[PDB]
Amino acid sequence: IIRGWIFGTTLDSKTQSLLIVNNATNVVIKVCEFQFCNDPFLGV
Amino acid sequence: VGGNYNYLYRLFRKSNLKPFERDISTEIYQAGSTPCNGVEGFNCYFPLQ
Amino acid sequence: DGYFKIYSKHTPINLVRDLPQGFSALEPLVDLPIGINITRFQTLLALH
Ligand SMILES: *[C@@H]1O[C@H](CO)[C@@H](O[C@@H]2O[C@H](CO)[C@@H](O)[C@H](O)[C@H]2NC(C)=O)[C@H](O)[C@H]1NC(C)=O
Ligand SMILES: *[C@@H]1O[C@H](CO)[C@@H](O)[C@H](O)[C@H]1NC(C)=O
Repeated sequence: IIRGWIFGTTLDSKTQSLLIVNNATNVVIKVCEFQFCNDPFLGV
Repeated sequence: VGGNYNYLYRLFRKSNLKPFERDISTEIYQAGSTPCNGVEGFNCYFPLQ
Repeated sequence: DGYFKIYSKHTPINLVRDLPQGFSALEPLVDLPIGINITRFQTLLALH
């Protein structure tokens, strides 16, 4: 039920933000200028 | 001959960068008391040069 | 110092009402070279 975490400053596209997702058999760590939605969740 | 303009540098920022930290944001500096929320001019400068 | 360090540990537990009253030492996992000013964070949850 718990996949990963996001680490940022404003959690929008203005500044860069980290993001970790626990792939089923991998890891998807990426630090980009993500425009995070107000309710982040990983859907399957 | 044209003095390539693709090489830029941050001339304005609101703090001092920490070691090995990268800043890529392009928000307009609010230099003076003017809000500077959107557009530029007077006391609103584009951070990069 | 511009480095994001993650340590981790997995332990088998039985009483789940709270964290166990034991002693497990987390071991280093990653030392990623990421330069950002991390101030806030949020947890991801799977939504099937
Ligand atoms: C480190 O990141 C923090 C988080 O944004 C920055 O803190 C801001 O600092 C400015 C300084 O002018 C304050 O006006 C803001 O209120 C602060 N934001 C807060 C408290 O959420 C800080 O500037 C960053 N520093 C570097 C060197 O990147
Ligand atoms: C809720 O709904 C949409 C559906 O496309 C989802 O992608 C989006 O992240 C959510 N919208 C928000 C949090 O504003």
